[PDB]
Amino acid sequence: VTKFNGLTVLPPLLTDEMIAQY
Amino acid sequence: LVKNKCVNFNFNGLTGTGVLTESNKKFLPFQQFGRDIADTTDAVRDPQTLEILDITPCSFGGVSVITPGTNTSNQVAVLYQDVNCTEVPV
Amino acid sequence: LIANQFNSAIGKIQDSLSSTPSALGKLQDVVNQNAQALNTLVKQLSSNF
Ligand SMILES: *[C@@H]1O[C@H](CO)[C@@H](O[C@@H]2O[C@H](CO)[C@@H](O)[C@H](O)[C@H]2NC(C)=O)[C@H](O)[C@H]1NC(C)=O
Ligand SMILES: *[C@@H]1O[C@H](CO)[C@@H](O)[C@H](O)[C@H]1NC(C)=O
Ligand SMILES: *[C@@H]1O[C@H](CO)[C@@H](O)[C@H](O)[C@H]1NC(C)=O
Repeated sequence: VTKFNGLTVLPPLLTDEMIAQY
Repeated sequence: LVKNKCVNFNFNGLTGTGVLTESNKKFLPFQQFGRDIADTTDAVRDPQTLEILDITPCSFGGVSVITPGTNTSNQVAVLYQDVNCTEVPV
Repeated sequence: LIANQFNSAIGKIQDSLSSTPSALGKLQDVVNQNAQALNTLVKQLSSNF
């Protein structure tokens, strides 16, 4: 699986490390 | 020219706004200013001295107030989303 | 025999996922769809209306 004009992306609360740990 | 400081800039009519930094990409001798996939400028060749400057937008992001219940306490916290603390006080 | 079948089947998962570029087509489709949505949103700024 593969700058800002007022558009913001928010990080997932469960980061990729915690998702992987879950 | 000012680097690493958010400054309004105007290069040959670009009339952009954002912080200009030193860039690594090399333009062709005729290629004036860069661009992105979404057709938004993200580089410019300094017209006086020929060097490539990577422009990035002024830091913005939502500010959220992490507070407990007002009945429990009145002391609050503030999150400045997606920005480093160096430019927070501004 | 069941253990060998299960392990070799897992190796088959690994090989099929690596070789086939369309194994992750669903999540990649979701990511590409979000990217197209955002790119169209940005391009709409360039539009006169
Ligand atoms: C006029 O423009 C020229 C070319 O852009 C500048 O020439 C520079 O001169 C300095 C010394 O003054 C040299 O170190 C540079 O190598 C030259 N070239 C470049 C591309 O910067 C010149 O400085 C400009 N004059 C003024 C007064 O700004
Ligand atoms: C806050 O806590 C107090 C003390 O338990 C309670 O009386 C009050 O109703 C609470 N307020 C809310 C909005 O729940
Ligand atoms: C703040 O964080 C960014 C992103 O991690 C980092 O590159 C930068 O050096 C920091 N800012 C300053 C002014 O040091």
